[PDB]
Amino acid sequence: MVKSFYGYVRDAWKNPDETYVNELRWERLQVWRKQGSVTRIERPTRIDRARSLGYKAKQGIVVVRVNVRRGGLGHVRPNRGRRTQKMGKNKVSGGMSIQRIAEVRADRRYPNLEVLNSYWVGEDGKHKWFEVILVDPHHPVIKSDKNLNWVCDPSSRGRATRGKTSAGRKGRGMATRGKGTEKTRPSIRAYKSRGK
Amino acid sequence: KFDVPEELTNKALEALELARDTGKIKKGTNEATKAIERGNAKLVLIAEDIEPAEIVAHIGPLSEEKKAPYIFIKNQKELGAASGLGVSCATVAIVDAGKAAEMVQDIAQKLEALK
Amino acid sequence: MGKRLISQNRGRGTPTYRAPSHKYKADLRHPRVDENSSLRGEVVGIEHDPARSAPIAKVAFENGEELFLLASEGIAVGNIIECGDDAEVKPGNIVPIGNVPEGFFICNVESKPNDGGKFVRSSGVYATVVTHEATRTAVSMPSGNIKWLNPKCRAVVGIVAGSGRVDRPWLKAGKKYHKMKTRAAKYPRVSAVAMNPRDHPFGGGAWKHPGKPTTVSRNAPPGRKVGLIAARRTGMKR
RNA sequence: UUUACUGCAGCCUGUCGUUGGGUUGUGGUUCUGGAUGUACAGUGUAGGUAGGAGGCAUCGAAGCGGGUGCGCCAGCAUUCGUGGAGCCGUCCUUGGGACACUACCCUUCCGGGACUACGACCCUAACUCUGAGAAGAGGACCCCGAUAGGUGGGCAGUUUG
RNA sequence: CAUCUCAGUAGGAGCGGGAAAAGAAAUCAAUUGAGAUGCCGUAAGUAACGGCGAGUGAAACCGGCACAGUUCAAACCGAA
Ligand SMILES: [Mg+2]
Ligand SMILES: [Mg+2]
Ligand SMILES: [Mg+2]
Ligand SMILES: [Mg+2]
Ligand SMILES: [Mg+2]
Ligand SMILES: [Mg+2]
Ligand SMILES: [Mg+2]
Ligand SMILES: [Mg+2]
Repeated sequence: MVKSFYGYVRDAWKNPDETYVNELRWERLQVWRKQGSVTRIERPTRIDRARSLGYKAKQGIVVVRVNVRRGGLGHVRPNRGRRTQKMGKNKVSGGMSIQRIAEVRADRRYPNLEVLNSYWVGEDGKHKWFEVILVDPHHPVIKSDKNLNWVCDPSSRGRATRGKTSAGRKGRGMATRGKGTEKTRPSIRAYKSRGK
Repeated sequence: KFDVPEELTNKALEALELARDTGKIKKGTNEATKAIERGNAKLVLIAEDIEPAEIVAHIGPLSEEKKAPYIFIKNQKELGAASGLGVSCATVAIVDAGKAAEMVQDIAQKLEALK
Repeated sequence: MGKRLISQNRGRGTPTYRAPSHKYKADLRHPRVDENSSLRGEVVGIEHDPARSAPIAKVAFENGEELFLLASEGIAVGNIIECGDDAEVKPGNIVPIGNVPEGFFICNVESKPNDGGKFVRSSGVYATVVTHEATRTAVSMPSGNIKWLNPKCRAVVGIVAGSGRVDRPWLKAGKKYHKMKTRAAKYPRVSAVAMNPRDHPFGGGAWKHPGKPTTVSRNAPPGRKVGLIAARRTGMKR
């Protein structure tokens, strides 16, 4: 079958535990642990996924590995008097996924760019790693572009901290239509947050 | 396997130059991969500096299953320079000898010896 | 919530329970020596350390840097020290415990190699080497227990100076008051049965008695492990 | 305040992940050498069972060995031989099962090799501590995320007609 | 009074414009149909939940306001 090499990379990352990618994981995890919270990397770790999510090789497009802990929302026991249903907090995991946390940290680190998408790249017993694709709206190469000039608009500022990314809309309960989405569209706030 | 001697690699680069000026070469990972899949490659040249390594990982087993002679090259810069390009090229492929056919077959025999 | 206890207040680290660090002369640790090195040095002065109530020695080494050292008894101004692997056994030198003979006294022993010394450091204490097996050596700690240490551990030979510090009774609240000003401890301490039931598990009542047994299990939550923590026995020997 | 009712932190322990490479004892999983299948024996070893029997055989079939799969040191296999016939059974050892080659597909035999889960031991390369660093010390344990059970006036909400 | 209710309310952190959010079916229907989204009316205090107690509580069909559809990834060419 006449197939592109993106297909082969996709297949290789389809089942990481049963290919050559496991050894590469073993080497890469050490170097990744030595690094910081947010790091700029020249090339994406998985080319096919990045191209699928809207990555091109031009100026003004940046890619970054973020580092986020595992587990639920670490929550404090209430100091004062609750009612025995609000008193417990150890089993109460959060309401925000880990991709959203990763993208928000990346946005906080880069004040001039704007988040586009992200994807899963690895994980171990203490950490998870994602890569976030960032686009610069004030670069002339982006402005001339016809498939990316929508980001040079006054409604795309802070695009990641208002739940407009793909993971944000997954977490808002708006990944589908029909039954079950009675109280999740066009927004959570519109229904007094009884959805989600 | 055994890494090919330096004279073999220089012979491969010279044949690459000759087929460039005279024949036809697909250069670029995507075009060379599709050429191997269809099956027309006289010889496959692959660099060994790729990070991430997934770019050229599939080439080896695919070529060996398709019965295609693949060689390894030390760096991207010289492979890119050979193809007639100011930028590095990860993998090229001699689709058509043009005039360097004899280098094609004798490099194939040399690779059989090394394997 | 009946008020937290004194132990939890020490946990927070309020200024009343923090050591007055600026009074102390210096931290005591062994000289740092690379592999297969042996540096020497002769004492320059004998000095008083307010953090332990015992003397310390100032030693100037051949490289140039001077260090305060835990002073073993008999150390005198002028004597040279030969810390290193090739040192001989004498009162004052620092040598591995693997090649220390049985019966010799040591002090300032380390836990793992190149710690600087953690055991046997108060006044007049000392430890002994008992046995030398191939992989370990057993030293009898001043508490009275046997500890199995690595043969490549460093410890100065002798006993710590200042022996007999507690043969002189206080006989006043004033003298013990003066000692406590250079420590983190609080002085004086109220007794639990004289407090209120908010303050302590034992407080309250029309007369001063504990009310509940003083021995507490090892699994009691913080804020309750007060008294005889997980005692195996009580009383004097009849 | 407590051995009032209901809960929640803290702590103790099992399981899953992080988490790798060997030493062997475990059990099947899985695989070979023989239908191993045999008491009323046998000329025969129920070549499971079974067209209740018909092809093999100096053009290879027998009684015997320490005994060759194995068992009743009998004897179907032709194996290392040994004599140089065990033929089917409509002479059924007239059967627990009565038996003949292109069938053993299957009592079984079980280097049990093989991935697996357990208990113990060893190793270093993950990981942890110390050091400016070389390096040293531990080590797949601990810490950590999740889940299950306990203890728990440490703390919370209430009731006490 | 403990599940429930008060209520996702009061309060907090982040982002942000003249509006914002949503938006072109892996949809809703029922036998056979409709054809992006938002807002208003109705369905309806109905279905559903609940010491089945007190209470909480929709959507689709249907009528209106206003109407608008498209762009990438890949297969083919390989710097055009
Ligand atoms: Mg940060
Ligand atoms: Mg908008
Ligand atoms: Mg109390
Ligand atoms: Mg109470
Ligand atoms: Mg109340
Ligand atoms: Mg602002
Ligand atoms: Mg949208
Ligand atoms: Mg409600």
